[PDB]
Amino acid sequence: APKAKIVLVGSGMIGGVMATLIVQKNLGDVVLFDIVKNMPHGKALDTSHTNVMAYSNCKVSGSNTYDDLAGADVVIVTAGFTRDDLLPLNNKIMIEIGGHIKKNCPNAFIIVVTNPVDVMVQLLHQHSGVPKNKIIGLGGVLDTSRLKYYISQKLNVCPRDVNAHIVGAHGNKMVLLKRYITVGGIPLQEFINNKLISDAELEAIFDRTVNTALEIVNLHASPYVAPAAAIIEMAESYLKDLKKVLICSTLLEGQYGHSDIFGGTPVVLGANGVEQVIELQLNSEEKAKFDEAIAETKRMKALAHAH
Amino acid sequence: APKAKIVLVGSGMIGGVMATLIVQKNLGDVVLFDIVKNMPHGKALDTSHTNVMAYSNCKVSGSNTYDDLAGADVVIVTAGFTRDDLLPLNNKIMIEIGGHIKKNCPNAFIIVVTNPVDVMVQLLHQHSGVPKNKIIGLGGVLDTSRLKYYISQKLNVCPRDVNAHIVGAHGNKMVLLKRYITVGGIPLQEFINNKLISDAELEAIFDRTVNTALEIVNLHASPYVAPAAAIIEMAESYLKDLKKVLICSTLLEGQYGHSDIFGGTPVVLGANGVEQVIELQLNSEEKAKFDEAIAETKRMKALAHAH
Amino acid sequence: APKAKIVLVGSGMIGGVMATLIVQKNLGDVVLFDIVKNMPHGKALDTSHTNVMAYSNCKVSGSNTYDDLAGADVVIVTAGFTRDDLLPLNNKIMIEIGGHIKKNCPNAFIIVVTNPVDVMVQLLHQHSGVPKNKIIGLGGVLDTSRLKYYISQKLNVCPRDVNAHIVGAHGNKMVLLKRYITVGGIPLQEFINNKLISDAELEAIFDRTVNTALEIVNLHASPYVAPAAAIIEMAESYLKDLKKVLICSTLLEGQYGHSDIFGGTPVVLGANGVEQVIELQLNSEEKAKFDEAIAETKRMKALAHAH
Amino acid sequence: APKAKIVLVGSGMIGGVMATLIVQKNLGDVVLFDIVKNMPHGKALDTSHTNVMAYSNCKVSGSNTYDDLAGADVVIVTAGFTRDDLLPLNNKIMIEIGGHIKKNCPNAFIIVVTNPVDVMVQLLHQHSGVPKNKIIGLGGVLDTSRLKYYISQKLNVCPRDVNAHIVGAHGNKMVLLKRYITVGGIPLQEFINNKLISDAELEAIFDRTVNTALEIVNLHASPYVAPAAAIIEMAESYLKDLKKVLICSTLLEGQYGHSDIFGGTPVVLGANGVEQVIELQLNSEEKAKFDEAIAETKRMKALAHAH
Ligand SMILES: COC(O)C1CC(Cl)CCC1NC(O)C(O)O
Ligand SMILES: COC(O)C1CC(Cl)CCC1NC(O)C(O)O
Ligand SMILES: COC(O)C1CC(Cl)CCC1NC(O)C(O)O
Ligand SMILES: COC(O)C1CC(Cl)CCC1NC(O)C(O)O
Repeated sequence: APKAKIVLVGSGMIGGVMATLIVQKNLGDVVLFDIVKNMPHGKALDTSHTNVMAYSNCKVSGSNTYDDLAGADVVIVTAGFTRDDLLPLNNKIMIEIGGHIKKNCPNAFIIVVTNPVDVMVQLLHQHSGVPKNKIIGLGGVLDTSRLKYYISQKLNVCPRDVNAHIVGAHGNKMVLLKRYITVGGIPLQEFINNKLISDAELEAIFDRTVNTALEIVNLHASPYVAPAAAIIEMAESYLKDLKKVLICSTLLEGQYGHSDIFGGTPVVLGANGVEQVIELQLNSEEKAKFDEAIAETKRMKALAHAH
Repeated sequence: APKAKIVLVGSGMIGGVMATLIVQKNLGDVVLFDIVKNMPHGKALDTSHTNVMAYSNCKVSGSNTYDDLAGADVVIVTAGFTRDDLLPLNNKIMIEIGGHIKKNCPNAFIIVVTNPVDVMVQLLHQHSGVPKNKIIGLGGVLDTSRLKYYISQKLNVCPRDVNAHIVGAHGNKMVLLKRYITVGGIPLQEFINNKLISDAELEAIFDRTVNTALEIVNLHASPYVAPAAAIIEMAESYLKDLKKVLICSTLLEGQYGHSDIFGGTPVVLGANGVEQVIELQLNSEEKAKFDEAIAETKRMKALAHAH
Repeated sequence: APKAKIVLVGSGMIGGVMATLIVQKNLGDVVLFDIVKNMPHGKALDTSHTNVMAYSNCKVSGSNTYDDLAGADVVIVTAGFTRDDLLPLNNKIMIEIGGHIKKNCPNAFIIVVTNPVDVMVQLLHQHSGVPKNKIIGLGGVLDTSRLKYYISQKLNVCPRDVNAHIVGAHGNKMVLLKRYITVGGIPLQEFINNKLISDAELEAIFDRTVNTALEIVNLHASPYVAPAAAIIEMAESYLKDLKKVLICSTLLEGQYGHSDIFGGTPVVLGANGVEQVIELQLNSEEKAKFDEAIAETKRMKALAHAH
Repeated sequence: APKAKIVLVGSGMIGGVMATLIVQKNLGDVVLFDIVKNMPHGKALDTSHTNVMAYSNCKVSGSNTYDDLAGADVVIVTAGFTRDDLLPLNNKIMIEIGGHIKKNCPNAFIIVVTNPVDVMVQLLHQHSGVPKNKIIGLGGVLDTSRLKYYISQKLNVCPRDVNAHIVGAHGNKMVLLKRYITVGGIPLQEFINNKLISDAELEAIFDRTVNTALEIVNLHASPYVAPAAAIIEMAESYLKDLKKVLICSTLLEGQYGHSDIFGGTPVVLGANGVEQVIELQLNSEEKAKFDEAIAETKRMKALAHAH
């Protein structure tokens, strides 16, 4: 059938929530791929029964065979070891997966999750051969969900009604752009002026946003639900030609003064993949922060090449 | 049952789409009220069958009896004649409906649609006795849907990703605030700077927005689908405690320099009705336009009182 | 874009609700076609604004040009005059539309609504040249929505949890199969045995079901909301490859003893159109009723050919 | 706010999917309760960010404090050790939780998951003091999702279009009622007669259904996604007054010849909790199987009382 085929390369915790959400949303058939024997088949079987509760009709299958990438419309990569020593190990995984994408599904739209995402997405771009508009990395949708959510709780408004931009890279050098925050489309500064939220409060929210993964890990949990939902928002925009503006890691070709590297910026996602790369008109102080993010991606990319 | 009861006072074209959408969304039981015999019962019966297709369970009943307002959680008023000569006639309808609200459902949340809305909502406020946080008028959600949509089509982005503010009043004096337009939370001016949309294009879109009802009437149609969807977005925010920021007509108590009048401004809608009135920090030129909108509402309110 | 294109041939009341529902469900781009000037453009414009409220991205355009059928994935025909004298007039409309389908969109999936549907669907099948699996008529989903709904109200259960079969033809000779009614998958007879609903009650519900269109017309309304929702359930099953079992008019090739005629029977609708025709194992008494339905379709088909 | 408060007593794998699904569906505020320190707060924080992606507004909080049951509208119990030796241990947990329900939320609707469910639900009923219509156990929705799904895959129909009844108890003595299976509301026997599925195939599907939890465990996974979706279907029916017919464990008062015990049977779930208990008109052979299921529940209930 013309139902979409979505292959999850990596069947860990994020993969499991993704399969669940795909079925809830009836988005397409799902392959849970992993090199681990049996497990993806088990998760696939459990998930498949939810078609009944959800009134959906998506096949959910497990796989240890890379050739099941054939016919994929979307491929979502979470596979990888989870420190700089892991970089060359995860490069080798991106190499392996990229060769299989080129062979089996060169026209697939690819979303990379493996950290550090801004590095790993470019490695997979290089090894898979796919066009620049057909591969992105997770970052900004996830990072801004935290910022938007925390502000919405202070202001007692619907979370989605807060909008915000975090750019450059996923990770500790993410650039939180105070000037680009709105509430119901209104500049956040109006709310600061009105003493509904203070500058000091926002500073604390910014730090919390940057450190959220660490906060969750120290609570004896770890982030997989919100990462999964962010990825599925991205995949859905592609599959349904929604043309949502979503911040993702993408190949820069001069934007922000940078080329020959991936970084986080708003893009438009629809049926042609990355339909538009939107370059924020950053001031010099914001650009300097963007530059630090890119420098760190470059540092790690260099370590990834050889053991 | 604790299912919400939603009474549509007026069972014309907007009422018919509202009942349809309530069932699609399983939002509550529906009464289609009208003074017209038989017709509301017919529309109610037709609509009721869609529970099957929608997997919903909402009762849909017709009514010619005002006492069926008893137990209403939400009351949506579209009743009215459709020029200044109609003002005193529609005031008498608001009086009649207000007396029935006070008697039967004083705790209901009230949405007024009857034009001119900014006048009629205040008349109903006065005659119904309901608290200021429990009655609003349709305006800005509908008017901004046009502006957002037209810009989204030029920019090839998801319509909801354009945000915009139109304030003061529904109608020909609506205030379109160019400074408060964003695309993916980014100021529209960045897109103008980048020559993705021009100032001249936006001027044409502004005029189209103001004249949209007329454009549709001259096409041998008339607006009822988008008005209905806007109203249901508002009602839904209340019923589900979404706390969405939505522009509606509400009692001003000093905002923008105005008191003892209703006008269009962003508000937050949740379980307590109007939870917050948001006052945009308008500059003097924008305030002058706001003042013209209010002056027109006042002119018409004065004509409404006596035949 | 690979977004589906859905052309509504006929932009009357059913067409207007269909366009609304397509946007709510983000199912595809919509053309409201009619021979009436201006009106489809007006309805299209009104409807298009609801993309904002619905978080959808479907184009909604009006058209007086048949060549806009090009590229259609789904075509829904409601055009027609609304008595036997109309039969040859509506045949000529089916001829005209069929020629345009063959030319512009021979691979489209076609849903016919024009009454009498079981006749008009076959005429369009003949004139369009499309495969037997790619054209169906509205009937059973709509007629059974009434029966299911009325029983659900008596039994105080979710409407969708009542299932029921009405076959043969849409219209006054529809065959209501008492033996094929279930409630939560349980035979209705168990509920009769338990005195939760009586045989006399069901007889009254059967008559009400057959006469529902007339009941609504006499209430100074007419059925368009539930017909629209039924059609969109069918179209959605096709577009999303849901493989729902839905009763529709389809070409019979021996089922029930009948060939070379369309009639109402459960079918499975997915990406290949009619994937399966399900033949109920009717007893002789039920078959006799089926035969009467077919005889009436044949009588009218013969009158349709010439003025 | 009148937003529902849903307390998940137990924040393990099923609890985590439940919180995710509640947010996706905007069903209410969520407390993830556990005796484990920190972890529920971590899962709560991760999940809370999905309000943004989902356009929802549900609070998600963690808790180690039983008094946070106050104000709960729905309480879902998954807490428990996971063999007969565990029975007295899990009884003590039900005792503890029941005392806290009686004190803090005596009017809450309670769903029990802890295995063996048909025993543990009755123990919690006894210790909590809640009315018989306000507490149910998970079983039949989950078990029948497997049966429905497996048949739908053989017949190439939408999974939800297969209906089926499994009664008596959750667990290895579940009663699979071949006579009560339908496909699009049609008796499955018609499909057997037509050689679309054989008796031997159905026997294999029956065994697979009974052993599904074991099949998933042996695949180096374990069932939590489909159990969570089943529970949320039940909770949703209550919260939204859907009046769905759903098979759950409930207090029997003579049905099937049994009293003073809980067992699996179709019930109707709406705003008043268990609105109707539906007693299938089982034949003597089916009743004998039902009796074996009840006997096993009784055996285990007796072991639960003392260490
Ligand atoms: C740690 O290894 C993985 O998790 C993994 C997962 C996938 Cl989905 C593919 C390949 C993977 N690994 C390798 O190819 C490898 O070189 O170890
Ligand atoms: C033109 O009259 C109406 O449409 C109408 C509608 C409702 Cl729903 C109530 C009262 C109404 N009218 C009056 O009370 C009236 O004074 O005419
Ligand atoms: C009564 O005429 C119609 O409503 C109509 C509608 C469409 Cl959509 C096509 C053709 C139509 N008519 C004709 O072709 C005609 O022969 O009159
Ligand atoms: C194994 O213990 C649990 O998992 C547990 C969970 C909850 Cl949510 C409450 C009480 C619990 N336990 C006890 O009260 C206990 O007696 O151990």
